[PDB]
Amino acid sequence: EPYITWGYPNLKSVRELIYKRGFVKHNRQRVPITDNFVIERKLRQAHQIQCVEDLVHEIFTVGPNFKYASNFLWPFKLNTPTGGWRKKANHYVNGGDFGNREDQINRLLRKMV
Amino acid sequence: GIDINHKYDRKVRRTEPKSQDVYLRLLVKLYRFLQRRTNKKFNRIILKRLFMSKINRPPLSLQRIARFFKAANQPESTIVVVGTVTDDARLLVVPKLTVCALHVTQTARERILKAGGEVLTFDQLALRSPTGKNTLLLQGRRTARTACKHFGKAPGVPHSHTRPYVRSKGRKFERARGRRSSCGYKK
Amino acid sequence: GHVGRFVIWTESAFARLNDLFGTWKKPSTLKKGYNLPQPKMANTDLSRLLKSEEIRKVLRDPRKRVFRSVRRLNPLTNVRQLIKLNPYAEVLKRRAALAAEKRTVAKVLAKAKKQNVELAKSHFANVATKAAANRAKLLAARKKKVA
Amino acid sequence: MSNIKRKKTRKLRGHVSHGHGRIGKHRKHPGGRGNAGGMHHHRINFDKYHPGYFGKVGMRNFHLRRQHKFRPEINLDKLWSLVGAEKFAELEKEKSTKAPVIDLVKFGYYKLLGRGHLPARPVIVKAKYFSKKAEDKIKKAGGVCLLSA
Amino acid sequence: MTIRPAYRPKIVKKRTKHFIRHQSDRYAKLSHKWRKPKGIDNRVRRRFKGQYLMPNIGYGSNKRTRHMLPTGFKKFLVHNVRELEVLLMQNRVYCGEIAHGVSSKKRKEIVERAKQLSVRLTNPNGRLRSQE
Amino acid sequence: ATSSHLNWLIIRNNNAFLLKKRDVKKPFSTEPNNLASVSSYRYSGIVHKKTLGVVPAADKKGFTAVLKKGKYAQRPAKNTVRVDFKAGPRRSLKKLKNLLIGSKYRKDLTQAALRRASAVLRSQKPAPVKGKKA
RNA sequence: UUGUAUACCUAUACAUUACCGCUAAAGUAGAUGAUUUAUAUUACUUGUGAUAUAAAUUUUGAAACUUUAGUGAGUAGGAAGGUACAAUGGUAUGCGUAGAAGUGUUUGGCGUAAGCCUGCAUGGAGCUGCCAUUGGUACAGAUCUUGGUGGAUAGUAGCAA
RNA sequence: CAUCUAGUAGCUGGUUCCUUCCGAAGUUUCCCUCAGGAUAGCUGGUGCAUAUAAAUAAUCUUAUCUGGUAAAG
RNA sequence: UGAUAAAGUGCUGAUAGAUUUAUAUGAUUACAGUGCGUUAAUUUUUCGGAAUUAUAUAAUGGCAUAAUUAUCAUUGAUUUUUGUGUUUAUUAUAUGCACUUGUAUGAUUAACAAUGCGAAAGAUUCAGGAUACCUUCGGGACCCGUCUUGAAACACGGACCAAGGAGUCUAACAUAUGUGCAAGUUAUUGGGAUAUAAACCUAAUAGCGUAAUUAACUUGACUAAUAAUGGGAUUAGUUUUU
RNA sequence: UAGAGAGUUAAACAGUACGUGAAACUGCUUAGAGGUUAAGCCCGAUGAACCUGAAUAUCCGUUAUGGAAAAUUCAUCAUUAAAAUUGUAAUAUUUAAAUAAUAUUAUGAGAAUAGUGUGCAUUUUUUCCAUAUAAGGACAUUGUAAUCUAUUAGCAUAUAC
Repeated sequence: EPYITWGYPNLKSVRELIYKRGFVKHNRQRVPITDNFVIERKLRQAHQIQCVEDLVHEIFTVGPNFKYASNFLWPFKLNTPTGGWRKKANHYVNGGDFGNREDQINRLLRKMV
Repeated sequence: GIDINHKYDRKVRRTEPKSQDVYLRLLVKLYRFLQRRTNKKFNRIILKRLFMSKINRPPLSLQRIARFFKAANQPESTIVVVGTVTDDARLLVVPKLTVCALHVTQTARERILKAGGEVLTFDQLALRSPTGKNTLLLQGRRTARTACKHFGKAPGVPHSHTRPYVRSKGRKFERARGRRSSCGYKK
Repeated sequence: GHVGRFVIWTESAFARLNDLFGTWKKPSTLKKGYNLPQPKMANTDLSRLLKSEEIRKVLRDPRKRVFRSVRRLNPLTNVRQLIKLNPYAEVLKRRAALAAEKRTVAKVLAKAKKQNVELAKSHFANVATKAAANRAKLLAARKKKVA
Repeated sequence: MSNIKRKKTRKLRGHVSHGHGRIGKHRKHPGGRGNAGGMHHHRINFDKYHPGYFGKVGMRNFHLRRQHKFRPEINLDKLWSLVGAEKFAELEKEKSTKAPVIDLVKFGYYKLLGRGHLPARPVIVKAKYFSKKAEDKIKKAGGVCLLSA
Repeated sequence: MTIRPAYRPKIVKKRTKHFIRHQSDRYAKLSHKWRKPKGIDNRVRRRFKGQYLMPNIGYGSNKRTRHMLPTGFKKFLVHNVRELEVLLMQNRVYCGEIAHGVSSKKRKEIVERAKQLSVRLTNPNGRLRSQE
Repeated sequence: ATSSHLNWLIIRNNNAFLLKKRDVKKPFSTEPNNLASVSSYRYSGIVHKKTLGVVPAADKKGFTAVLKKGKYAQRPAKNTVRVDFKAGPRRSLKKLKNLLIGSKYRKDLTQAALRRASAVLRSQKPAPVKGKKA
């Protein structure tokens, strides 16, 4: 908990992180997106994911191939917020940062995406 | 900051022989072409075993090659030894065999040839079987080395049986306290 | 330690190389027990071997296009990378921009009821043309009920 | 004759300690000299790795003579390689024309042991000493062992 | 001038200065040429601020323009006239520099033969004797 | 012993013509039939008979007198003239670089020889061109 | 001082990008009329294919080129590659009284770096690149060794029984 | 005085080129052992066996067993 | 009224950067756009103009039920697989031929314009340069080697220079890698043959290995002429083989 | 003693610290500066000095024209004499049957080399120069304008709750 913040993403935050920041893992290498063939060539024979909005679907509405839809991604190497942080070593509910922000993870992803 | 890249991040295989023999590296030139362009794991075993040392390519007998060749439904295959093929004088009748080896021994050459079958090199094999069809891929027993019996010694356990390093043989040479229950203990 | 010295034989020094070193069938006469060393490669021409139609008929393909293929474009300030990754972005991006162009006309009409000048081309081409292209959808209710 | 270019004296130039630490760096003999002291501070090193060091298991042969326990031995395992190369199978026509009179004291061998898996042909072996199983598998194929020096 | 390389690149040098051995200013027995400091407390080696920098390999030159002279070319030592003719086919990528111990008598053939083959030399008009 | 791929590995790091030159990692070799002096594999001395050598002149400063391929019909044990067969185009620049791309109906070393010939003709061009410089 | 508010400033951290390395993965080796590409004749499908005639690129130190990703603290210590010195065996149809080794230097450079090449000045007879094999092989320290030198100091040291 | 004698030293001191990569230990047992070893651990090197699941292995959830410290008395 | 959320919502003004030797050994690939294109109505500013409606097929919504599946609470509401019309909306496919200074240039940075001519020998213009310095200024900045838990230390050494100066040789073993031969192997004590302390040839031995165990005396590794340890398990490969 | 001038010498920077002549350490010259951790140092600039590198022909084209020269196998071809290549055939050799490879012969098509000639340029072939389109275009250094990545700030066209 004290090394982490989390919360509950919008649909807009699912899209903007996969559109702008979404990279993907191709035989242990990190491959950007740039087209639908990077998603389709690895998740269409087994799973049924060919588009980007496929990958946005079974992550947002947590579908039966969520295990693959989110381990396909690389970890989202986010920027730093604009305006920065609040304290980083108090809880969100104390005076702000770590732990569950819970709907205010959206406002913070606008700064980082 | 990120985590955390000790080992064996750098893998410790071989990617080349350690060997300045030109006839051996011409076979590496074939078999990188053969492995890359026919993706058979036959040709990747031949390539990876062509890199190896003198240990890890142990010899193989003329009697162990005649006796792996009682593989059923295989009357016409080739014996592939990335290694040497030694003569066995405990084998009284050599069968009719097709042998591909790096070194076939000289007296193993005549007993294969007077039978008579084939000694081939690994480029007479690349033409006959570019994908390793009709092949018996055989190696020698690695840990038949004497050096392997000395790995490794620390008495207390009834597994041990692991061969101490000792200059001569006989009593007076490491046979009393720890070997013998009337001298200290048995190990 | 280097091979290739220019060597001149005589003929009775060339007759004796089959006695000193052996032959490829028999052993030597003068080096008792010596056989000639066997190579690891008999054919040894990698140029003939790589042609070679025993080898060449089993190989895969050189499949040839090389994939340099890098830059990640941003599909939130691009549109030609957003309409490539997600078609149906185009559909609603048009469907809202066409409705946004229709909200404009209802505003500049309802404002200009205090001026109501034209009806021609200058500040009312993007207004009064589409205000009278609702006669072009008078047809769609009238002439399309013949089916 | 050895390299030094590959030795590590040539890579430790010039780092201060030469492989050996700041702390307990190379001194002359900090455990003693040689195999001492095997029962005290090198006890563990001598058992393990060398058990049976330190004691006495006995019978003192003042003047051993190794020309007494000489006895070069030979299994049944080989035994047919001694007789020449084509008679191996020139007798398996089938035609039992031949038990080969083998004399191992002319081949340098003195005992015939029996590890074997021997073929079904008769032989006439002449060793000095016998294994019991040697003479039980050669009699099982119609052979002898002429007990000769 | 003479035959400039093969649509030349713009050379970016990571730093132009060189590397100076620590405390080599204090002593006239220390050359400036870089020795790595091994000492247990050494503030250069432990990379404290304000000190003289150490050569790591982030300083290494672009691989395109490594060993390129300012004039575009890599360098090729020339020792006699037949060695210059090796540059008949490399004059879009190489200079030529006459070896310091080539005499004035023989440097005259080399600067002659390198206008024909169009080799750009790095030291023309050296060891002349610009007289007859 | 017969192959060129064997022959090269016996020479690829020490021969009389290898020129290691201190920094740009391996471009040079000085054997008389190279066409692009590099030590590559078969831009090389002996290839056993596709050793193509474009040279001047013989009559300097005439033309590109090409030492050609020496091919099969002597052994390739070499000359007192026996193995080498030496034909030399002249008259132009455009009508002898076409009668050297035409003497080589087979294409691999051609364009190293069409650049070594086009640079020998340039190398004796200053006897007509680049005049008195007033 | 206590409780808050916005707005800024600030790392070698984080993001993107350029470049170095290291790591890990992948590609490429028909040269004989081999592969393409642009035209120019015919079988024909409408169109493509084939023969023919019109220009090039490619003998990738197969230890080489090409492609993509990540990554980077370090004493003791280990390991790879690289660089200085001297030799021996080969080698460069090497260099040199038309000036070798050495030294000097705001000559110009190259190399991440050890170091290297170069001009000029002095110098006067020898020396260097490559492949191998080497060795009495690289110095700042050791109250190191030998030699030379500086301050202190031209002296309030002093040369006064 | 010269030699044996370059006597020995678990002790002090010094130990000579660059870059790249990986990266410790002050603990175990035993020793006339406590300024020191040998030993195991930690380190590196070198491989090897398995690359156009249902192999397993490591912090949580579940199931179960264990525990006598905080608290309680 | 405000707050939260969403829609390339849209617009504006900036900053920094722009690999790319498109073959010193693989198509400039496909997409998309612009230029001549049977019509016929319906409008439009009236200009080479411009808009609309009319063509099939495939969907998808909104609506009206009829089924069906299954659940917060059930007066009902939500939901899965459907069905068909009622219907009213929206997307997709049906753009061939030739041409052109319209995307990924398959890490794109590419254009218009100004300055300045690389003079026969030698100027000049623009940009750059801790060359060894000097000048100027702001930030940084303790003295190294060492033993140490910790050194700038009021710990020790070092005034300065040049030359010299410290992990070797050997015996024995081990592992590893190289190489040769391989039930072997190694001539190296000698002897020959000569060409020169080398190189060459070679007898008979011997070492190590191929057989061990036991204090010693004894004894000594199964009927594989055909079972790699016999058997089992885990098993890469093999015209295997279905 | 010596200094200065001569003189010998290839040279006395070779005259008995007699080859070379380094560093430490400084006398003199020359050039800036000086109360600013004691100096020295690092980074980024700076004044002065010095130094280094840098256009090879068009837009929306390695142009139409027009001129000039010369090979005299080429000129397009035809003809001849050779020298090899490639691909057939055959014989002797290895590896005895084919297979391969090596010589020694022959064969064909296509090229290339030197010789002659509707022709020497018969309108072509080689080899040079002024003449159009949008410019001195190319080069470097700038300014501009647009694109793409990463990023900063600012406005407000509507919907939902």
